[PDB]
Order: sequence, then C-alpha cells, then structure tokens
Amino acid sequence: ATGQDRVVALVDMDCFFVQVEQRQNPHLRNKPCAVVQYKSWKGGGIIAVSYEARAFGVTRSMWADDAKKLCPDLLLAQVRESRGKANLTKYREASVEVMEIMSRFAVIERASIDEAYVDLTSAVQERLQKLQGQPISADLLPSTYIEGLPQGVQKEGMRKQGLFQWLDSLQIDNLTSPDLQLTVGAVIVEEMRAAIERETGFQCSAGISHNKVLAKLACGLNKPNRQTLVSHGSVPQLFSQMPIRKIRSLGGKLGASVIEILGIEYMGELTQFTESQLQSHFGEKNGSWLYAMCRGIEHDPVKPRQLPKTIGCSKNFPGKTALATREQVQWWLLQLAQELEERLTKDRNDNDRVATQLVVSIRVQGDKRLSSLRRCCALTRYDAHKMSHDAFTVIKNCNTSGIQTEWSPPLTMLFLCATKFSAS
DNA sequence: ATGTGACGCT
DNA sequence: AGCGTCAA
Ligand SMILES: Nc1ccn([C@H]2C[C@H](O)[C@@H](COP(=O)(O)NP(=O)(O)OP(=O)(O)O)O2)c(=O)n1
Ligand SMILES: [Mg+2]
Ligand SMILES: [Mg+2]
Repeated sequence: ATGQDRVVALVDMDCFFVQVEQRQNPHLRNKPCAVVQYKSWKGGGIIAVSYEARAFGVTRSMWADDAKKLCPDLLLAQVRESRGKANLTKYREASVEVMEIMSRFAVIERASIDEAYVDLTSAVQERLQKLQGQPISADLLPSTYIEGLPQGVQKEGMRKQGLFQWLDSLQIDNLTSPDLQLTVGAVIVEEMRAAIERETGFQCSAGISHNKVLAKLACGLNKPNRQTLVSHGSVPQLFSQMPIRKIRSLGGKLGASVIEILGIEYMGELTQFTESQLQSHFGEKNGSWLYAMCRGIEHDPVKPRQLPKTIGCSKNFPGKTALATREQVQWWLLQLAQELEERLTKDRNDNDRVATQLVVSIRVQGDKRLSSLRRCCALTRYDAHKMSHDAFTVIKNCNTSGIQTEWSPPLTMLFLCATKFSAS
C-alpha cells in the first residue's frame, strides 16, 4: 500500500484578517499593515500581519507599539469591539464567503476560519473522462509549483522549469496514475482559487497531495498566492530534511518526545523504526500513525463538515484586571452571554440547528493552563440573562472568599461555549 | 498583559 | 462528565 488512493487539497487564505481589512479599506492594500485588538495596552496586540510588514519582522502576538519600532510606517486596522470585548464577526462572515465558494467544487472540511480541506478524488475522476486523452497544458497551472522539481535564474523561471519537467514526464494515457490525478487535482484547485479571488478579492495558497498532512505541508511551501503539488515520489527527499515539528500534530509535546526519545530531527529518519517499536514508545495509535506518515501515508478522511460544532465566547482578565468581586464575574458573564446569544440566534436562523449544552470555563490567577475548571449545564433558551445566571450557578462554588461580595481566587479568564447541536 | 475551534483520554 | 493537546 502506498497511500495514493485520494486527491486531497488544503486551501489556506493568505494573511486572512489583513486581507479582509484591506478589501474594505483600499488605503491599506499593498502596504505593511497589521490587524490589532485592544488599542489601550501597548497599542494593541497584533493578530495578523501583511507580508509587507512580515519583511520587517512584525509577527502575531507582538504589541503594536513594538511592531512600530521594527516597522515605523506600519498601518493598523482595529478589530471591532462590542461590550468591552474584541468582536470577530467580520472575519467569520468573510470566512463564510470563501467556504461557500469552495463548497461549489467539492465537499469541504472546515478546518479553521481560513482553511478547508477538500477531497477531490471524485471531481478528478470526472474531469479525466471529459478531458480524456488530451494532454495538460502548463497554462492550466499558472500558479502551481511541483515540489522537488526542477532537478537534473529567477523564481518564476524556476517554477515553470519544474512544471515543464513534471508535465513532460506525465503518463496521460493511464487514467489511474496517481501523479496524473494530483495534476488534474491541481488544475481544479487553480480554478477554485481563481473563483475565490474573483468573487471575494481574497488571495490564498493551496497544497495538493494524497492526504491531509501532505496537503497542509504542501500549502505552506510556496505561500503566499501559490499552490504546491506534493507527489508520493517527492516524499523521501522532502522528508529527509523536514523537522518533525512541521508535520501537523507533531508541533507540540508528542513531536518533542519523538525527537528526544528516538534521537532524531527529521521526518524521514522515522522510517528506520519498526511499527512495533514506534507503538512501544508512543502508543498503538500514535505509533501506527507515525509509521505510515513518515512514508507519506495517512488515512484521516476529509470530513463532510462545513459548520463549527461549538460556538464559543471568551474574555481574558490579565494581571491587575483579574476579576475579584462577585459583581464583576456576573457582569462579564452577562456580556459574554449576550454576544453568544446573538451568534446562536443567527446560527439557528442560518443553519437550522440549536445548541443544547452550555459549557462554562474559568481560569484562576496563576494557573498556566487555559482552563482551570469546566462545568456544563442545559441550554434550553437562547436568553442571555438565563445563560449568564446558569453559568454563574454552576461555577459560583469555586469562590473561596469568606466575604460574599468578593471573589477569590481572582479569575483571569471566563469562557462560555454552546455545543451539542441538534436539528431545529 | 495575547486574545477561537476539534478532538483524544479518562 | 471533566481535563489535556494541538492548531488558527
Ligand atoms: N493564534 C492565532 C492564529 C491566527 N489567527 C487569525 C488571524 C489569521 O489571519 C487568521 C488565519 O490564521 P493563519 O492562517 O494561521 N495566519 P494568516 O492567514 O494571517 O497568514 P498566512 O501565513 O496564512 O498567509 O486567523 C488568530 O486570531 N490567532
Ligand atoms: Mg492563513
Ligand atoms: Mg490558516
């Protein structure tokens, strides 16, 4: 088995929140700019960065006051603020624009606000019958890189030389060749990305490969505004110098333990181990997954899911602002519950469903985890005052303070999340 | 003082 | 039911 059964693509919008703001404000287009929230602390936290500003070293999470030191001409757009909280509605609506266009071409898995996987296997088979026998011109792939090629002057000349080498060697007479399927898959993704750009103004990158991990990896190789085809044959050289942390799901603790326990650095080095060895170090599931993945084989399906399964609303209360009175907790719970109710009502009207569970999460001062405590209760009425009261009820006994109107230990985060959706 | 979601393990 | 991991 070689894991060449499917054609899968990952589409990822380039500097997404920036593009949404640059579409709306033409003065920001083609400029070093960033999107920021909460202007009053250090000029605001940076959440997205145009590629022009990245060349100066501006990054996500950087304070805008500090970004200005690296990039004095940097232009800023502020996220909307509602009820004292950053409001991301504009970017969720822009995401829907993009997801609905992609859904015209194939069934998508919404992976994040600006990324979706697509299983192109069926669309590829149909295109191979309609474009039966006729070769694939390089003009059908104007923004495609073939990873690993050319082999054997300027950036665009390199791109085309590699594409020419790829197409020159392609067996068009065999409608079952996996390389031909990826290539036809890339033709469709070109058409998909053109449609996104035409109908929204947004540019994106894409990876085309045989599974989600390779498609995700391929996508980043030539970002922005380009797509990359990673074939099965390209995997050994690509993985031979690919740090383990770059493969999706190996960027955290498991990936660090793969490095530390096995004494390796690159994905290809995993091939030296038996499946049983990897299962012994990392578990039956992780071990089996690593054994196949380091050969470029992965079976996680593109799930047919265009809608989030949870709808959540959180606010941080760092340092000195940590909530320390019962009246503060109740007022902020109400603020979050009101935004959640607005989102839930739109969701019920748009998507014919209703959340039936409310999860309440709090972080206490000094805890390095995102969530110190999670409790749930029934979500029976999209009513902000009821949701906030119920949320307070399930967490009120976390209060350690002997004084009633006080709250201790102070709360550095509140989080309300509606979940367990059923048809409505 | 950075500020959403999806899924695994128990 | 509640916590931990991983990624946008
Ligand atoms: N930790 C993070 C990562 C991203 N985001 C937002 C801002 C991003 O523009 C948007 C898409 O995330 P992203 O793809 O990781 N980065 P972005 O699209 O801005 O730049 P690219 O590198 O994809 O071109 O999610 C966030 O709010 N918090
Ligand atoms: Mg992106
Ligand atoms: Mg993304």
